[PDB]
Formats: sequence, structure tokens, C-alpha cells
Amino acid sequence: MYLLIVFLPLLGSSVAGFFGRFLGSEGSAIMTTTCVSFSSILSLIAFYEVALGASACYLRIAPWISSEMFDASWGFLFDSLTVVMLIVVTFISSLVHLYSISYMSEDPHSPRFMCYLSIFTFFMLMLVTGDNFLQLFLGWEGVGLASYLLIHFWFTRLQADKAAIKAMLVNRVGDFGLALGILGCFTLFQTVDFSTIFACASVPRNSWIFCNMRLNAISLICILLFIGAVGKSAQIGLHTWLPDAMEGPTPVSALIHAATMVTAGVFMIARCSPLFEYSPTALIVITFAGAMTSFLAATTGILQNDLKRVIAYSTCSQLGYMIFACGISNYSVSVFHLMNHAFFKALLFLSAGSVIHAMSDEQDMRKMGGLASSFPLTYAMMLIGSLSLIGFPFLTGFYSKDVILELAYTKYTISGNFAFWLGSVSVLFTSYYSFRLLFLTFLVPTNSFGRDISRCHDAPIPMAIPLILLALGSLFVGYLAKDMMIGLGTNFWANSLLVLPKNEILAESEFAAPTIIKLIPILFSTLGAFVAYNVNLVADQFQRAFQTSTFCNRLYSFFNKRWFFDQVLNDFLVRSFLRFGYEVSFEAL
Amino acid sequence: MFPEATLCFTPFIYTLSAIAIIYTSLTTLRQIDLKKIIAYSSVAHMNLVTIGMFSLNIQGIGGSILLMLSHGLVSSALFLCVGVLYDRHKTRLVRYYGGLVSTMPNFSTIFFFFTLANMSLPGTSSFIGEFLILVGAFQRNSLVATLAALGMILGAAYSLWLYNRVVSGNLKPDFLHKFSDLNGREVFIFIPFLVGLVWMGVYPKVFLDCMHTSVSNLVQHGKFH
Amino acid sequence: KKMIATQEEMSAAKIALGSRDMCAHLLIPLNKCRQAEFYLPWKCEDERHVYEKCEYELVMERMLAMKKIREEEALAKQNK
Amino acid sequence: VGKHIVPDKPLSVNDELMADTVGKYEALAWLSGGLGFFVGLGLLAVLNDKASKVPFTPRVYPYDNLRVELGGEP
Amino acid sequence: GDFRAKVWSMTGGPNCRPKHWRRNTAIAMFGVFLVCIPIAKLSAKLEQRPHMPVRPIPSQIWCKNFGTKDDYEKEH
Amino acid sequence: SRWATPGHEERPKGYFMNRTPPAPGQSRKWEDWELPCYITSFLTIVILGVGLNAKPDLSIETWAHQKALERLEMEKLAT
Amino acid sequence: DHLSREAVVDRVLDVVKSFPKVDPSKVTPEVHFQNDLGLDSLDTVEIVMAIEEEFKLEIPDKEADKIDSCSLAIEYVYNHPMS
Amino acid sequence: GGGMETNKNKFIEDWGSARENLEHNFRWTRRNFALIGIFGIALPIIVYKGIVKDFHMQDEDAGRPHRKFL
Amino acid sequence: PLGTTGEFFRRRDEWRKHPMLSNQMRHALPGIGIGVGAFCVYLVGEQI
Amino acid sequence: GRKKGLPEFEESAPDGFDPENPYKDPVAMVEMREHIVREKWIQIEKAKILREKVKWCYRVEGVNHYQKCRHLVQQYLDSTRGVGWGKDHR
Amino acid sequence: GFIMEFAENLVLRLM
Amino acid sequence: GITYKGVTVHTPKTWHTVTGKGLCAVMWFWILYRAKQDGPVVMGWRHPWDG
Amino acid sequence: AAYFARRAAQKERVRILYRRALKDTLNWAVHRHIFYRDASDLREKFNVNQDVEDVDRIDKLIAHGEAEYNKWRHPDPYIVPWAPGGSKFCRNPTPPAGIEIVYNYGLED
Ligand SMILES: CCCCCCCCCCCC(=O)SCCNC(=O)CCNC(=O)[C@H](O)C(C)(C)COP(=O)(O)O
Repeated sequence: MYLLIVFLPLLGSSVAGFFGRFLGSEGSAIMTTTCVSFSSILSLIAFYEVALGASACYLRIAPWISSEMFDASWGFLFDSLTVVMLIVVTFISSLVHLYSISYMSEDPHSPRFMCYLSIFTFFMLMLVTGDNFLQLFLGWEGVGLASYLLIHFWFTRLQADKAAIKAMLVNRVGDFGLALGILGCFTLFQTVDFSTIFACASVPRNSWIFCNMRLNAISLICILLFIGAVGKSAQIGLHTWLPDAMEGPTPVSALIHAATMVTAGVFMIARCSPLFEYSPTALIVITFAGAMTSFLAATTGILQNDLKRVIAYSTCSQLGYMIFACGISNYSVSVFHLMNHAFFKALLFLSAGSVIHAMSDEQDMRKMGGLASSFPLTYAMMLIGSLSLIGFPFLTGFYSKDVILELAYTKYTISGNFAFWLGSVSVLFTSYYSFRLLFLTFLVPTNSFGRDISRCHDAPIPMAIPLILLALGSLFVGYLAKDMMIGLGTNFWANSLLVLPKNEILAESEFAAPTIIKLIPILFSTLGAFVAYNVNLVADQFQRAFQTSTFCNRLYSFFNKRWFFDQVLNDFLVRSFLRFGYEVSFEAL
Repeated sequence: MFPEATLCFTPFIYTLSAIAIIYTSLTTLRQIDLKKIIAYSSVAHMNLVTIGMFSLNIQGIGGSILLMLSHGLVSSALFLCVGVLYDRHKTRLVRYYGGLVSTMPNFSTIFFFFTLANMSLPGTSSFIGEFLILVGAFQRNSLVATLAALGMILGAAYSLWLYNRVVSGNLKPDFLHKFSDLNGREVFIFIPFLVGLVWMGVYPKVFLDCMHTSVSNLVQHGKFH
Repeated sequence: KKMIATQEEMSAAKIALGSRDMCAHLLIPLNKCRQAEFYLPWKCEDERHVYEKCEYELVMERMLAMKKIREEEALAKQNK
Repeated sequence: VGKHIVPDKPLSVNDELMADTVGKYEALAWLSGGLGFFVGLGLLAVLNDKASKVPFTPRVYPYDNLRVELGGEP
Repeated sequence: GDFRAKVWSMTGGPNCRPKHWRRNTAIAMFGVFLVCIPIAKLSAKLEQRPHMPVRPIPSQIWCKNFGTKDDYEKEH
Repeated sequence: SRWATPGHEERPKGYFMNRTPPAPGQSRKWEDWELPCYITSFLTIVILGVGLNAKPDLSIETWAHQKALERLEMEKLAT
Repeated sequence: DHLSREAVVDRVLDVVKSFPKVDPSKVTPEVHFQNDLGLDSLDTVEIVMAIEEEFKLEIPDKEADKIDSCSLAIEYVYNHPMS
Repeated sequence: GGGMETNKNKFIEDWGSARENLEHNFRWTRRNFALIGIFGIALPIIVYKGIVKDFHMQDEDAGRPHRKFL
Repeated sequence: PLGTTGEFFRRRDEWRKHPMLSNQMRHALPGIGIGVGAFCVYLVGEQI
Repeated sequence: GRKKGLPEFEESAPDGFDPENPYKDPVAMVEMREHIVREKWIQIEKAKILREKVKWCYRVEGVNHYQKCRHLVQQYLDSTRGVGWGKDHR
Repeated sequence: GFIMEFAENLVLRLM
Repeated sequence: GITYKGVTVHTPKTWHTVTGKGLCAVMWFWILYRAKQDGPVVMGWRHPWDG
Repeated sequence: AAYFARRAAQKERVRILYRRALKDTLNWAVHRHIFYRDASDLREKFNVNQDVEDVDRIDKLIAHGEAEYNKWRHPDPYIVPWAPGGSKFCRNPTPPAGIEIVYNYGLED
């Protein structure tokens, strides 16, 4: 039954890809949805067996790469973290397949699309279930490939081709880092097996020669692995591909670049916590990176005009909260927040997709508005998702976000202080852009085209069902899973996660914090909502500045153009390599 | 035959191969002829092979041999793909092609598979040799392994750029307007290459089991401890 | 506040190393109940309250201890 | 899509490969200022020395700080 | 479009509406189930559960590898 | 209606490997290379799939594994 | 579905009728804006922008400057497949 | 109209043939001298010195003399 | 919409006074009434 | 023709090899190289067997692995220092 | 008789 | 739908309106209930073991 | 003539400049009621100079107006999704005409 979980989406993708000419759109929609849904049901059973039953499963198929001590194998590991990720991936994938059945119903090429969705699901399952670094690397590259294939699904569009190539190249830079880390792991421990490495990780103290420098081997390995995490989770270094990945169809944005694949870096840090716990330097680096990323994405998202762009920058900021939770040695909280984000962000992407479908593919919020009454169900879904995302009390996002902020406050270190400040201000920024989206899309007097209003329609049933299920999740999953995952002294994770005693801060965060510290998230969120209301409804001239002041205009541009990060990178790095390839290597030599 | 000289010249070989991988990959990036792109790719792959074999351990030599065989399959298949295109259209210039996915989907799929194999995608035969060579190099010199792992980034870049400029996009009917997908002979020709690539990629044990004793004795020759 | 749970009991109950503190003799029943009740939050409420009160007291004692040390930092400063 | 443009002039050497209102070095300067914000925040956190104002003593585990349970010599 | 009706693909091309798609879908579902039977048997044979579950679980019906790794000193 | 009304493609679009079908009732004429290549492929499958699984395992790893077991046994049982 | 010439005529003439200088008595589907209706060519630019919003089109700037009459706008809108 | 062969464009073929005959354009300029000095000589020497030092740093980490090379 | 240009554009926007396209801020908290009433009924029930 | 069974080799190092001057008995030199290779594979196979013990102790003992695997971890890490042809010479 | 036992013997003969 | 000077707006499906109203009503009730149950604890007035 | 054409080319520049300035006024305003005033104010800039007759001065004003547009231009202008640069542009295009598919290629005979 455990092999069926992993290989059912592969079977569905194979039938849709190799025999889609016999099934057509309808057959391929059914075949693929059934296989992923059955995998989801078996995943729920595995969660009952492994996490609730406290009975981990180990399955070894065959050796993959056996060369002396090098021991990469086709092996599967099912512990608590694994089944948590299994539920997230399979459930969101089943819902997204069901949604796509109706969302892509008028697209000419739906069978290829469904085959790609299923192959992505299979590679993600291979990623989260691997019992060694090499099977994990196979899953890493496979989800990279499927993401590339789905981003340029509309192959005639030049923007999509550029976006897909950019995503693959940024991910390869992370894969470089990840592969170097794996090489270091094998060199230090003479194995790539997770169980062996985690059993041995506390012993080594030796120094290594890396690029003519003497460094601590464990620290070097952990930083190299974190580079791959930075790639896959769109952190500060390698973040620019995520907003451009919105070129793919909306279901791809919901499933791939918001719920499952974009969180692979967080999952890998959590799975390797028994190794990362013996590198304080790497944890400091991770803390800083996650914090910087949350602030970067939050400030960039407040001026975006495209719905999908706003929701993608949200994802990037939320991924930063999850990375610094890991960097302050609180992995259970980061995984809890990952599971919580997979409900609200998937609800938000699918609700936005419903709006865009209803508005004849209009995506600019400046041509929307006055839509609350025309799309009641979609508006309600977007409200629920937004309230859960901003951390409205007792909703799903409230139970993890504020615990991360309280833990950062309790980390009495330089990087802990840095993360507390940045996450606190990012809360205000995210409240602002969430309510700005709600107000511009649904509540302001309409700025749309009459031809769009006169052709509107709300969700067909294969679209509304997943929206309802995700709304229910975004209301209740946090409260329902809080004690299990982060309850004081819980044994739910067993040996999947490791926190050394010296790093344990959860009690002191729940007990030694001034009551004020716990309220700043509500207060900043309220202030951001109020500022959004004033900017987007009672402001009739706070836009003259951007047309009369050079400094205010450049700042508007700075923030709308993502801090000029893509411009600077392309101007000084990509152009440099491209010019070398012709002018030096080829023409001078 | 000359283990002491082999030791003395190892930094020299490492430097030459690392320079070749970076410079030739970057030259590949700026080539405008199909066959010229596939031919330059082979220079980067063979110099990775040399790094592996001069690492002088099991991972290094095993990976060098496996990558030699895998390259022999993959580059041959890529030349066959370009030849399929040239036999019909009689041009090697990339600019004339484009949008071929809509007229030659079978060729497009096979071409994509061998493009992935040329990027050392895990699951393909070339990844086994590539990663085993990086393992062998890292245990001797971490800098040379670091320079050699840059190939993962550059080879992806040129392989995907080639594939998307040939197969993706729109047709250009002012250059090409008449098309034919693969006939039975071409499909059959491609089948054993696909089978071999997947077979070595997923279960390289059949090859490595027959090689270990010879590789081990090569690695040990000249020393008695 | 003296240690009650032995090493053998904590190992048999499989307590995460960071929850092997003075309050583990109450963590053991709480985790048994949590596992028996599928970790539902409206369940195990007495066990959880007792354990959390113990942990809160531990933190409070370490807060009072730090309050004493910080009022001797000042003694040193005003005598220098 | 519509009608691909067929060249009527000689192509340049770098035509295989061929961000509008801001300059190149100006964009570099704005981004450097943005990153200098993070640097200044880090230096401010250093100056804050939050580690020196922690309101609790460090935790002390039983059994010699769990020496044996953490892999030490029994 | 117009020329794409003369282009053969495995996935069926644009707007693929095979006449017998229901029967073909049923045949594909029967094939996937038949293929899944040996996979399930191999998985049950290969699964290793070192720990007895707290309550009875479905895998106990078909998997007989519960509590077998206790003597890890003899592992090879 | 897309689920209850059957599709319109009586026959698929295109021809597999772009060969026009033979005249009704007739069979496709095999090209000269087909039979030798197919027989070679069958013989390749048979030779590899049988001989590889039938040849003795003489790998150094397998011989050394059995040697390693008995040396750990001879040293464990004895002191 | 496409829009019928009649529908285009009606909605274009309604757009032109809303202009304050234009008197809603001499707007036929063949009137010229700077000859019959007494308008400056910046008014024409505004009317063309209004027609653009009315049918959700993005006319290229070269072609927008050519539209100077009701008939010219009517033919552009009915010949555009995305109107 | 007739044929699968591509309809050649004169400018595209001129561009391609110019690419194939670049060696006739090399002139030994100041820029070329700098580019060959930096990338053809200096950078390989720097990489070689890096690789050798890496081995020497390993040598001294193992309490061994510097390995002679070349 | 004082100038001729703004006046023309405001005249064209008359349809934006559509009854169910406008005053959407009153629809911003759907179910706020039913939820509060249900909470009140539950609270009264809890008294007994 | 080959008899059924695992390959058979001499347990002992060849008699005729002089470590002082190894290029003196060429036949003995070749035999000594093969014997050393076989001995090195026996050490690799020993480290692999010790790794299976750690793997299973981690898995079986869970959070108690630090105290339960300690001796197995020490044995495995000692066998891996100077194993095969990796980062250690002899 | 059995395919594989014959195949075992034949391979041994060829070696 | 209702037509106002050219632009026609279609009324939404009844079950869509009902589902949106009800799910939001459920959310508002859940927030109120949770606030009453465990809001004094987050405010810090009291502790969960108090009693 | 020539003075008529030279004056006509200037007129085109002014009419296109005004069209682009007006479309951008909507990008910075978003709400309709703010657009009304902003459009009225832009129209007043052009009207103040509407009556100039000197041709060199017209050229200088045109160049200044283009430079102003290019500096204060909205970084992220709105585009109709199917227009060039739009979010739907070149998605599922109709196939080109004139494409022939050949059968029975590369036979041994
Ligand atoms: C955000 C963007 C920034 C805003 C941009 C600001 C632009 C500057 C505003 C002023 C620009 C000028 O003075 S632009 C030049 C001033 N105008 C002239 O050329 C002289 C007038 N003569 C004519 O040709 C016509 O009256 C004409 C008015 C063209 C009507 O054309 P028609 O005969 O066809 O009706």
C-alpha cells in the first residue's frame, strides 16, 4: 500500500501521456484525478498508521548507485514528517486536479496538462519519501522539470518560455549548492543514508579545506544544503523566479508554486534537523535569510497590480517566516505553518483563478471592483483565505504565525532580534496588501469594462468543491492540529525532528513573554487594514507625488520593480557570462 | 604505467579540464548551429571524464567509464535528432526552426528526452557518471569538484535554450511550411538509445558489478598498502 | 522541585530529549492520553493543564533567579 | 504568431539574444541602498545586545545536563 | 486547426474527442488496477515496521514484518 | 454534455509514424530492414534477460561480503 | 458571438453623442468630427479613447490617430475580431 | 510552395557565414591583448595555484610536507 | 469632472451607478448577522 | 568451463613479494596487488555491515538512539577512517 | 527442463 | 439579470449566495466562540490551570 | 506643400503624445473620479499652448512633452490581456495557414 501511494500518480500520468489520444480530455481528466485521489486516500490511511499509530514504515526496493562506500538506493522512509507532507501534497494535488477539470475545460490541450500535473505529483512524492540524499535529489530535479514544463505549458508565448527557462536556471544554481552539500555529506560520513548520517552527526569535529579556506565540515555541509533550500524556497538570493512563474495556468500556481514544491526547502531543512542542529553558524545564516526574505517580498507585494503577482509575493514572504522558524531551531512550528499555508494560499490562488475566469482573463486589479455581489461565493472564499493568512485570531494562520513571532522574540541573539524586528514589520505590510487586494477587487466602485461585467459567472461545481474544502481547512485545521504538532512536550514527531535541549525555547515563549508581545500581530494587522482602506478609498491626490517628485517616483518604481533585483542581476551577471561566451572564449581564444 | 608522473601532473590535468568545462560551456551558449552546439557540448563532457579518471579512486574511475559510455549513447542520439532535421530541411541554423512541437510531436518528445539526458537529469544514464565523478573529485580536491559542478548550471542553460528555440514557439512558414514527423525506421533507431539511457540511469549496477575488480586494480597499481 | 522521573522511565516513554526536564513525570501521562485520544485539543485537558502549570513554574523560578543576578550587577556598578 | 518578421537588414553579431525607466548603475545604487538597510539593521541588532538582557537564567537539565542521553560517556 | 488534424500525437493533439472515450477510459482503469495488484503485493512484502502500533492498523492484515528489527546487532 | 455525448473523432488525427494505411483488406509491406532488426531486438532481449540473470554472481562485492561476515563472526565469538 | 454592424453603429454613435460640445442632433454614422461636429482633434483623441473603453480594445497609436470620423471608428470596431 | 527545404534568407546566411569565418578578423588589438592575457594566461595560472594550494593545505592538515608537482 | 474632458468621461461612466455594482461595502462582511445571532442564541442556551 | 560456486582465492599474501623491492618478483608483485585489492574490499564490506547496525538502531531506538547507538556509531566511524580508496591513505 | 537451470549450466560451460 | 443603460449584470446562483453567507456565518460564530473560550488566556487575565 | 506637411507631422506628434499621457493618467489614478480631474488638468496643459504658431517653438514643446511622458511614465501600465504584452497574448493562437504535412517520407525505395 505504501508503494501505491508513490506510484499511482505515475500510472495516471503515464496513461494520460501515452494514451491520451484514446481518452481525450474527459478520459484523461478522470484517469488522472482518480489515481491522485486514490493516492490521497491511501495517504490519509498512512497518516493514521504512522503518525497517529506511532509506527514508522521503511521500504527498500533495490540499490540505485552502489560504488564502494557510495550507497544510494531506491528506498522509502515513512515517518511523521513524511506522512504530514504526504497529506499536504496528495490532498492539494487531488483538489487541484478536480479544479483543473473545469478550469481547463476550454483549453485545447487538457490531457497533456493533466499528465504534467500527475508527473509533478509523483516527483514531489519521491522527494518527500526518500530515505537518502540521492533519492531526494532525484525528486528535487524532477519537480524542477515538471515546474518548467508547466510554466511554459502555453509554448507559443514568449513570456512563458523566458519564465520557465529562468525558473530552471535559478533552481540549477540551488541544485549546485545542494549537490555540493551532498558530496560533503558523503565525504564526511561515507554514506548518503539519512538514518546513518543522523545517528552519526553529533560526533564529527574536523575541519576541512574548502576553496583554500579552513572551515568546520558540518557547518560547510549545512550551508551548502541551505543554498539548495534557498533556491527551491525562493529566498533572498534566488527569489526572482517565483513571481515570473505566474506565467503558468492558475492551477499550476496553486499546486506547484504555492503549496508543495516551493516548500521543499523548508521540508529538507526540517528533515535534516538532526544534522543542522550541530551547526549554529548555519542556523544564524538561515535566520538572517528568512527574515530578509519576508521583508523583501512584503515590501514588493504592496504595489503589484496583478492578482497572481500579489499572491506569489505573499507566498515568498510566508516562506521567509518558515525559514527563520527553522533557523531558531523550531522545526515543528515551521512544518505546522507549512501545512497551514498550504490550505489558505491554495484557497487564495484558486479563488483568484475563479475571479480571473469570471472576468474573461482580466488579471489587473485596476480594472476590477464592485464584484462582491456578482461573485458571492468567490468573494467569501477570498475573505476567508485572506483573514487566515493575515493571522486573524483563532483562524488557521493565527496558530502558527504568532507562535513564530513569539519564538523569535524569545531568541535572545543578534539574528533572533533581527528576525523579530523584520517579521513584526512584515506583518503590517502583509495586512496592507491583503486588504488592498480585497478592496480593489471586490469593494471599490467598479473600474472594470462593461463587456467583462456582462459576461460574468461564478464557479462551476468542479471548481467550487475544492474552494469549500480549502475554506473549511483554513478555518479549522490550525486549532485542530496545534497540540499534536507544537503542543508542549508532544511526542507526535517521534524521532523525525531533533531539537537539542540548549535550543528549546517554546515554554519561555508561552510563559515569559510580556502580554503586549503577543498582541503586536493583531495591532499591526489592524493598522495595515486601516491604511489600506484610507489609501484605496479616501485618497484622491497621494499619487500626485509620484508624478511631481523625482525621489517619490523612483521609490514607487523601486518597490514596484522588486528592488531592481532582476535588472541588476541581468545587467551585471547574465550579460557578463553571455558576452564572455562570444567575445573571449570563442572570438579572442 | 607511470603512477608517480600521474600524481605529479594531477593539478595540471585538473586545471586544464576545469578551464575546458567553463570556457567551452560558455562558447556553447553562443553557438547558432545545431551541430555546433551538440559538438561543443562533447568537449565539456569529456573533460569532466578526465577529472574523474585522474581523481584515482573508485567513484572517479567508475564514473569516468560510465560517463564515457553514456556520452557515447546520448551525443549519438542528439546527432541523430539533428540529422533527422537536416535530412528534411537542409539547414543547421537555429533561427530557421521553431514551433516544431506542433508539426513533429514525436520528434519533439524524443528530442526533449535526449536534451534532458544531456543535462545529466537524475534518472538518465549521464547523471550516474557525472555525480560519481563529482564524488571522486571532491574527496581529492574540493575546488576542482566545485569548478566541475558549474557544468550543471551551464549545460542546462545551453541544452534548454537549444530545445526551446528549435521545438517551442510558433512556426515560421516563410522559412519552413512542409513537415514530416519520424517514420518507422527513425523511431526504431531511437528505441535502443532510450532503453539504454533509462537502463543505465535507474540500475547502473549491471555495469558497475562487471567493472569493480578491474577499476580497483587500476586504482591500486603502483602502491602496496 | 526535585527530579521524579527516572532515566529508565523517560527512555521507555520515548520523551524528546528537550522535554526531559523536572516536569517529565507529568509529561508521561499527558503523552499517553494524547496518543490514546488522537491528539484532539478538547481531550486530555486535565493532564495538559497540570503539565503546563509545572512548566510555567519552572520558567518562573528561572525568571526570579535572573532577577536576583541582575540586582548584583547593579551592586557591582554602584560600588565601582 | 501573426507574421514573423523576415530580416531585410544585415543582422548584428549579438542577435541570438536580443528595466526601461531606471538606469543600470542607478538601479545598482538603489539596490545597494536597499541591502544597506539590512546591513544597518544587523548592526543595530549588534548594538542592541539583546543577549545581555535575557530575563531568565539558562535551563539546566537533570542527570548532568543529560550527558548520557546526548551520547556522552556512560 | 486545419493542418493539426493530420498530425499524430500520443496525447491526442488539440480538442481530442475520441468517439469511444468512455469504453477506453474503463479499459484504462481496469489496466491501472491490474498493474496495481503486483505493486501492492511487492509493497506488502517489502514493508518493514520495527514498532508495534498503538492500536491495530490495516497494514497488519497483509504485512508480517512487525517487530522484526529488534536485534539490530545481527543486521548485515 | 461533454460526459454524456460521445466524441466525434471516428478515427484519430494523423497516422502513426506518418505512414498511410494499406488498402482495405491488405497488409502493410515490411521494409527490408524490419525483420532483421526485430529479430536482433528479440535476441538481444532474450540474451541479456536470461544470461544476465543466469550467469553466476562473481562480483568482488559479493565475495568480500561473505568473507567479511565470517571474519566478524570469527572475531566476535572468539573474545 | 461577433457583434452586428448595427450594434456597433448604435454604441459608437452613443459614445459620440455623450460629448458635451457635440449636439445630439447631427451625429450620423458618416459625420466627421472636425468638420460637422465642430471639435478640435484633442476632442477626437478623447472620443477614440472612449470608444476604446466602450468595446475593450487596444488600438495601436498609429491607427488611433487615423480614426477621425464616425464611419472610420465604426469600420475599425466591426472589423476587429475581438470587439 | 515546393519542397521541404528551407527558403534561405540572404541576411541569415550572411550572419551564419560571418560566424564561421571569424578567424580572418583577428587583429591583435589592445583589447584582444588584454583579453588573452587575462583569460588565456592569468586565470588558468590562478586556478592552478588554487588547486595546488588546496593539496598543500591538505598536506599540512595531515602533518605532511608539501607534495611536489609537475 | 469639471473640465470638458472629465465631464465627457463621467458621462460615459453612468452605467457604473448600476444598483448591484455599487455600494459594495455593505456586502463586505457576509453572514455577520447570522453568525452573531447564532452566537447570541448559543449564549442564551448556555445560561440554562 | 567454470565450476558452480563463489570465486575462490588464497587467504594469504603471496610468498615471494619483498616490500623493500617490489619490482623484483613481477608475478608476486601482481599477486600482491590483487590480494591487497581483495583485502581492501573485505574492509569496505565490514564498514557496510556496521552501517546496517547503525541504520537499524537509529530506526529501532528513536529518540534513545544517542545513548543506544553510541558503541555502534563509534565502531562504524572507526571502520570508515582509512576505508577503501577515499580520503585516507592506508 | 527449467529454463534457468539449463541457462546456468550453459553460461558455466561458456566461461 | 438586470439591465442598466447597456450593461447587464446577471444575478448569482442561489446556492452560491447561500454557501458564501453560511460559510462566513460559520467563520464569525467560530471566532466568537473561540474568543469566549480562550480569549482571557491570550489577553493574560488568567491561566488554563486556574480553578 | 512642405509647410503643410511639416505642420501636419507635428500635429500627429501632439495627438499621439496626448493619447499616451491620457492613458497613463488612468494608470496612476485607478479610480474613475480621480481620473476625471487628472484628465481635465492634462487637457489644460495642452490647451494653454494650443494657440502657438511658431514652428520651432512647437518642435521644442513637442520634444519637452515627450521627455516629460518618458520620465513620469507609469512603470507598470495596464494592457488589455490579448494585446501585445498582455497576459493572454499568444495563448492558444490560431494556427498559421499554408502548413502541409507529408506522409510516407524516407521510404527505402
Ligand atoms: C505622465 C506624462 C506627463 C505629461 C506630459 C505633458 C505634455 C506636455 C503638455 C503640452 C505639450 C505641448 O505643448 S505639444 C505642442 C503645442 N501645440 C501645437 O503644436 C501648436 C498648436 N497647433 C496645432 O497644431 C493644433 O492646435 C493642435 C493643438 C496640435 C491640435 O491639432 P489638430 O489641428 O489636429 O486639431
